[PDB]
Amino acid sequence: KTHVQLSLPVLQVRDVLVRGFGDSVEEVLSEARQHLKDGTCGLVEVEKGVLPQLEQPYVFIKRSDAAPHGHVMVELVAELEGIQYGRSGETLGVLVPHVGEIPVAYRKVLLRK
Repeated sequence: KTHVQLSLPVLQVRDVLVRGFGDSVEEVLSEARQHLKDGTCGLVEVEKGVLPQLEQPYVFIKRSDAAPHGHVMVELVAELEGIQYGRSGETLGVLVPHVGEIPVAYRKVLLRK
């Protein structure tokens, strides 16, 4: 399918144990997509002071359109040293590996895959 319904655990930034997906824009988009397929991806909501506590390159989920079955349609955009790779809508959050951190909420998304 071109889209997959996922329910992403929303993590507090200070709980996150693995603070990024890797070392290059291509690697972090690859690993983010793998962890989204495997159910091992968390979401951190972006506010003042969050991104400097995480590792670049960043992977964002961004709104791709204006929400089937309560799932916002999203796509992936990476960022490194102030340059973005992809073009999309409003940020819903930054993706990180999930390794058993307790979430505060879930974010229902329809991921363009």
